Amino acid sequence: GSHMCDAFVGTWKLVSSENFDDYMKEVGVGFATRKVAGMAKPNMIISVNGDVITIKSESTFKNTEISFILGQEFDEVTADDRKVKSTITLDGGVLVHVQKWDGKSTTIKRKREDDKLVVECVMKGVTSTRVYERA
Ligand SMILES: O=S(=O)(Nc1cccc2nsnc12)c1cc(Cl)sc1Cl
Repeated sequence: GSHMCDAFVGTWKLVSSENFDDYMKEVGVGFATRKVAGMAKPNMIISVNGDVITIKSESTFKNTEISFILGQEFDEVTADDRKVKSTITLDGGVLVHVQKWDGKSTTIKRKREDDKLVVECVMKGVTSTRVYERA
């Protein structure tokens, strides 16, 4: 029957981005990767099988895939090749994804708003907003 993340499931295409270069700078991404990754128009493919959520992000730059159980820490290699420890939880209907590495932390929030999936990425004082629509 219906569950946790049903409204996230599907295939989503990036339609807008704001301040992603600044977010990537704050994270520590170098110039060439910022330029190529910032040009990308990834799709995001979200699926659920039991307790396991899978999020794939695919673009001309890279294809990434994470599978996880809410509240259970895992290893992630990010699109920019960081080796991070991640934990994803659901907080009042928002997927909250925290990445830890090198004594640093960033949080990515994914939420459904109208027909969009809105992604907010925060690294200290810098927020990037990325908006997806159904493919
Ligand atoms: O928007 S993303 O979800 N993923 C991607 C951004 C750009 C190019 C890509 N190719 S594959 N996945 C990609 C993203 C990557 C971070 Cl690093 S931070 C954060 Cl949000």
